Amino acid sequence: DPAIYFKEQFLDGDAWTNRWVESKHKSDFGKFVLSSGKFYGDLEKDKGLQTSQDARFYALSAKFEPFSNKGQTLVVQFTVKHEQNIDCGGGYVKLFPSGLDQKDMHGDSEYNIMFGPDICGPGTKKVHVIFNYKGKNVLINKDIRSKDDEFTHLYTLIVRPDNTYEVKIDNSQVESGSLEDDWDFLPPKKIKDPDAAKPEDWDERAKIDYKGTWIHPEIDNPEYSPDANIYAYDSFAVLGLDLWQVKSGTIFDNFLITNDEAYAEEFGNETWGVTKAAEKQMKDKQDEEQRL
Ligand SMILES: [Ca+2]
Repeated sequence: DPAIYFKEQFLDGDAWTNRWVESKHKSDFGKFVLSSGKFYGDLEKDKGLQTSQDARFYALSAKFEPFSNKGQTLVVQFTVKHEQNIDCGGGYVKLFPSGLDQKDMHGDSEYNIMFGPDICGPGTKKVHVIFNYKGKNVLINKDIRSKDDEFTHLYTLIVRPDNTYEVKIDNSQVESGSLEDDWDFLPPKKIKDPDAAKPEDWDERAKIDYKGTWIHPEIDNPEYSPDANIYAYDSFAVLGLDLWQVKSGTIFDNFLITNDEAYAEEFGNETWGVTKAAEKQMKDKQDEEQRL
């Protein structure tokens, strides 16, 4: 059976304000509002948290039973919908450890993992996969492209006990690999020898012998060691929405934190998969109704 650590779909009207907590680190944070937007799959179902104010920082968070991903898979899933035609704005989530003051959440609050799309002009159009490791928030070496249109898109991060990850957009893989490879967590395995130097007596000839070419010998880095527990965090307790938007209107929906890939895939088919086709159809009616 799959452990559902967190599931949020905003289905019981206003009762979401009991689960979600507004930060007070700043006086002028933006308002989140329950909304399904101007076009949708289903009026009631596709209701989520919409950013309501232009040029504002955002800070809302939801807590759940503290758990650890030690020895098991972690899956973070949600849908983002940039209904506004977004110029610049984050669409990512943050997973925090235990002992976060929800009422004090800001950009510098120490998180475990940040995952999701970030857009700022044509220049920045990427999915962030950031792990907190030994005091450093390390960004993925892989350039993953985020979605920029007005429709709902599903973002999924899978993290496994064997230090492997996967990123899915719309239930299809876009990036894959191992944590050690696609981030710079560890020091390089093979440094150059700090005890060696040329040979001004080195002979670069093969005249008609003593040969080779001077390649500075590499040794094992004494301060390198494998870390099998990179994937592992001692506690996740809070999912935070900590963002900056210029043009507001982004709807977040269908959050899932789980330990099961199959369930996350199935839940995605059951949520984004149900939305996308009725959503596209409604926009097409509004757009042809705008022209003709
Ligand atoms: Ca919903």
